[PDB]
Amino acid sequence: APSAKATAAKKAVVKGTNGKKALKVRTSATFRLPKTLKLARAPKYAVNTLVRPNGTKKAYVR
Amino acid sequence: FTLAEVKAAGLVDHRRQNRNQEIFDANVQRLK
Amino acid sequence: ISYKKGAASNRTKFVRSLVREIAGLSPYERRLIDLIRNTRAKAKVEEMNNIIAASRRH
Amino acid sequence: LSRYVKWPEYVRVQRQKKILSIRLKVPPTIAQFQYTLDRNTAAETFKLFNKYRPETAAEKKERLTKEAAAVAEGASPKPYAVKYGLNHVVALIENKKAKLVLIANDVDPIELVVFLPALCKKMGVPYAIVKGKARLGTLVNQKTSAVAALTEVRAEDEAALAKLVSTIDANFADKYDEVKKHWGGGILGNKAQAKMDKR
Amino acid sequence: GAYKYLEELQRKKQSDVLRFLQRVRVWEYRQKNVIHRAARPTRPDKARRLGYKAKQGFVIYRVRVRRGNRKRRSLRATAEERVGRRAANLRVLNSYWVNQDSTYKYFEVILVDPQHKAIRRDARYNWICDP
Amino acid sequence: FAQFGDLKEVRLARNKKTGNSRHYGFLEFVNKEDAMIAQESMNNYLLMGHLLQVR
Amino acid sequence: SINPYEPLIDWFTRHEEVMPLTAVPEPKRRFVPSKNEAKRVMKIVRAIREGRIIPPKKLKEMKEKEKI
Amino acid sequence: RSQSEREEEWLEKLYKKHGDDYKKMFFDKKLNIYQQSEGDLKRRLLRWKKRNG
Amino acid sequence: FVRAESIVAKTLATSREKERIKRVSILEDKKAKNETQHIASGKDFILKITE
RNA sequence: GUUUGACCUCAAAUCAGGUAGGAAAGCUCAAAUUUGAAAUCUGGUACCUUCGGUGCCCGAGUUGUAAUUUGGAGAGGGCAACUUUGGGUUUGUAAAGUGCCUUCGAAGAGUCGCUAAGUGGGUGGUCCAUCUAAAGCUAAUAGUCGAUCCUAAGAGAUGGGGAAGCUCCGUUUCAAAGGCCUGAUUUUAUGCAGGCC
RNA sequence: UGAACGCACAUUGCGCCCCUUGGUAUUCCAGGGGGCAUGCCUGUUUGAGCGUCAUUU
Repeated sequence: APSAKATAAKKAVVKGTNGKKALKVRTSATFRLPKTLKLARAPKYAVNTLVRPNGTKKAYVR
Repeated sequence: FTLAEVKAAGLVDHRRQNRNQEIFDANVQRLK
Repeated sequence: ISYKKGAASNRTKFVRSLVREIAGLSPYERRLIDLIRNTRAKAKVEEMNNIIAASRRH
Repeated sequence: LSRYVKWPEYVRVQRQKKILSIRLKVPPTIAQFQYTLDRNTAAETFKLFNKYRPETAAEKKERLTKEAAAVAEGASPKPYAVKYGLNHVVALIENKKAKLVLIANDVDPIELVVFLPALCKKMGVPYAIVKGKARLGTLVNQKTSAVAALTEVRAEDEAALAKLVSTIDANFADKYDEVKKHWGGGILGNKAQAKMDKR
Repeated sequence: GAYKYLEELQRKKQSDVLRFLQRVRVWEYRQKNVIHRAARPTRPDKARRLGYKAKQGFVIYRVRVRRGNRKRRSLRATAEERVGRRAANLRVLNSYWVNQDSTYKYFEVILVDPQHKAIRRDARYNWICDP
Repeated sequence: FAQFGDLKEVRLARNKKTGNSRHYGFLEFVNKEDAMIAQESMNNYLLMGHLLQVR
Repeated sequence: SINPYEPLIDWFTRHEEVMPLTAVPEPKRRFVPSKNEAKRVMKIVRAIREGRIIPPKKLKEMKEKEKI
Repeated sequence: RSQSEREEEWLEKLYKKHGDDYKKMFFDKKLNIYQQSEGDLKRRLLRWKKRNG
Repeated sequence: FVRAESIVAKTLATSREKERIKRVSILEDKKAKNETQHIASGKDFILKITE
């Protein structure tokens, strides 16, 4: 039984009091592709009608 | 001309060697 | 003659032996070492014997 | 159902490799890279190595332009910096010029650095496996650097480098030289240790 | 230099280090696509020997091809041809062997981009830009 | 060293003619197994340019 | 009867090398100031003399005269 | 093939400090910044003297 | 957790500051009693710093 | 420090610029540190004398981009009172060449033959002869009637896999497969936080 | 129209984005102009991952 604070002191000397982790419990059921910035393009350089049997259009405009 | 032939002439095939004296002398004279 | 048959450099042998000591042994070489303790083939067995002798003392 | 859709394939493979890293029985040459410097020794090593950080492109250009402007109108000591680059440091080690060599432990083609601890020990060059290849690049002004080295040091820091070498010899070399040559990675999980070690 | 050590180490493919690395890497490869892009060469020394430069316009693709002469021709040729068909804007420079299974052989193919100015403006490599 | 456990005695070597550290000392823990932990974590500590020697 | 996980034996690295691997002579560029930097400095000098590069003093002068 | 201005100034300084003593110009740490052999110093100084007088 | 270096640094710096204060106090005591014979300086200087 | 930040891998954009479909002569890399200084390069931008140049800036790159070297060797030094010089005006103690002296002096592996070697190896000759592989370049009359819309049996892209390939299988499959809502503007000070299917 | 490129096509069918013009016109309708295929490369910007790390003066 090497006390209880001796183990903590050894861990702090060796590891350095940066162990604990922060994570979120409610995760998403399905992973989707995240939305990212979609920039716009910025280029560098640039009456009654009928069809007649002879292939033309005839329009009666009253 | 072998490297020895060119060197003996005062200044070309690197694969050929010199083993005959008459041919070496003839080539040296030809270079000169 | 050509350089390709000159000799083995000190650095070259050093590198080869260091890689030999680091990489380990292939399974058939482990089998050969086990057999020995209990032209290609001659060279391989001589290499194994050299490894054994170097592992013993030096 | 099919809940696997909560992880993309790359995340799943990325974690499967992590599991395989600790479950597989790794050979000693690859196992030695899990033994790195502790917090204090690593923090003290990067205090010396951060004082010899090479000049960036902008600083070097400014220094050269000042000299050029001085010349255009009308005897220096040798510089000191940390040596990097794999081939350069390897050439330094086998010439016995490096005083201390830091080797990163997370080189993705691990075979690029597997021979380095052995070469450093064989050639009598102090070495240390330092956790983080991105941290060695900060003192090099690169994103990553596989290795770093100290060949020459300013006379003010000569004692500090010797003390650091002795500290690494006591903390890293003499401490791990027996377990360095043992196969690692035989960690047993709870569901497996419960049924094998107990039974 | 460090490339001599890598070349001497890669000559022992059944040693503990390489056998372990290949066992892990072949499983990792089998999880990716048949033809995928490598971030960087797995054997940089072999890439340097075969003519690879760490500059813009040099690409590496990993490809796996099934083995055997039965069907219920070289494997390297098929691998290189599939890689070249995938990247039709590049020329297949070379390729080398990285891994193999009882089912697949794995190759890494070095390609060059002819349209990149880093390849067009240097005389040592602009020969491949000719049609 | 009180963070590694309860202490019972802490003494430091000094010069008699002038009070000045002799750079070594002794100290005793109430728990014997606390001394082992205090020794394993500070036996090669690089502090202020010194390699602490705890045994 | 064969251990597949036997500890590594350092039969080669246990003997320290006393002296370097090769006897290549030391180049003269490691003892004298840099030559590449000398050429680069002279190139910058030539660019300054042609007015292509404004010297840092003149640049410092131009940024204290407009931004008002 | 003519020398440059900076080389001429360097040879000026060498000649004015040592004269024709090439062994001292070889071992001078302030004027022979790029440590150069006695032969190179002699050749360049002879060219400078021939051009000037 | 309190690291050893923090404690050592605090002790060293506070020891330096304490000696500074003791020196200043002894000098002011010497000047107050008009015993300015073996003191470094007896003048009350003021330094004005301006950009 | 339950914080903050470096990298690594993998993604997306009608992102910037590109690319594919179809019909008689010899030489160059890799392999040995520029370490007294990544000396190297794409791109954006502004001017210019525009198949390009310069300045500035963001990046690539040390897990290696330049200079030097390729057995015909080659390299680092030293000595000749040795020889030579680019670009549309040259110049930098810059780049080379010849002779002699001195110190050094790498060499392509799932490859040769299941799987190697370094006075090694390949091929020939009745011990000798000859070359230097496993890298590369190189000339000679309709809003109102129907279609248009919807899905039916089925066919068939994408994801993925096979095949030398023309192409084939498989139809929701170990795919990052897309829409919507809320909020004093988001607590070390104005770089998006949370939620639903 | 065709390798044929917004999606389809045995239809001469169905969409989306930006700018601009005209009719009662901030909402409606129409006209005009310019864009929206895939694989790959280099770069830019925006991201995901308890993948590796560091994190007390």
